[PDB]
Amino acid sequence: HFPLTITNCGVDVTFDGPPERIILLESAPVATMRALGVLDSVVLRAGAFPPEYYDAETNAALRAIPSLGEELDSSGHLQISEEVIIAQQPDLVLGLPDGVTREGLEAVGINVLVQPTMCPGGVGATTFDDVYEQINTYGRLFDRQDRAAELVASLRQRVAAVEKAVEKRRSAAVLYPTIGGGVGYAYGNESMAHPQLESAGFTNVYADVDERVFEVTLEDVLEQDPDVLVLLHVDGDPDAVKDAVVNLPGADALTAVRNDDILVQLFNFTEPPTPLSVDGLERIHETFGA
Ligand SMILES: N[C@@H](CCC(=O)O)C(=O)O
Ligand SMILES: [Mn+2]
Repeated sequence: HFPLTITNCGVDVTFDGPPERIILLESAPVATMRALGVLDSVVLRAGAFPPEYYDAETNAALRAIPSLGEELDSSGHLQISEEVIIAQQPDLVLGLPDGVTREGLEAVGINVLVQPTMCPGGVGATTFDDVYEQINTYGRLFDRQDRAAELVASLRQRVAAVEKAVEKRRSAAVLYPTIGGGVGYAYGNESMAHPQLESAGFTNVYADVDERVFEVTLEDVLEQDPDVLVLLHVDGDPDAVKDAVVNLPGADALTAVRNDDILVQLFNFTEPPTPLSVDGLERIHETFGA
């Protein structure tokens, strides 16, 4: 049903038909778009698109989608200007990098969508329903509702299988380390990390933090001393990601470090809510067992 309105971070974003000139400023949408078969709607991309996320054909498609840049900062944030984006005359931009504003894009007729749990301000505790609701939204946006419904059903079944196995409690945290040294950031109950950990049978040590992601010191993580750690990174060498934690002075005081109960995985296997979050759930479950 078009015209379609999507409410996004409080804003009504209206589409008279499916978008045809999309710029991807984040990798999250690709997990759903490749299943719906709508990658031809993407004209440009920016940032990292790890091939580990995708099937071979999708990776070949991405190599043929030109890039507006790949420079990330130490927190994995894309560096790109609003003027560069506007110059391409897109009809839809997915993601808002630092310093790129919804208002600036909307002012010249460009629609903007952000992943709902990355809206500024409170978004409430995240669940696997946030994966499914976003897939159903993409189903409407691209007029692929039947395909979206089949994707949701397949994912729900896989999540149910992990939760059943678990039904037949260790603590955990998910972090985003700083390369060169530092535990960096942790994920609270607005992150996809939170329901991922809980569905895998863990207690999230930051379950009571009503934030998505927040800075932590080693001392902070030590006070929680989670049995297990998951370390995320947008790209680059996972050895350096683990070293950013385990080679810190005093880090051997961590149970997870002593027992080597540490999983390093690429960002979208946890955050934000996408089909890849279900892959991540399975990975955590198979790695640390139940
Ligand atoms: N790119 C990571 C780093 C944390 C941050 O945004 O500061 C995230 O979005 O979760
Ligand atoms: Mn970030």
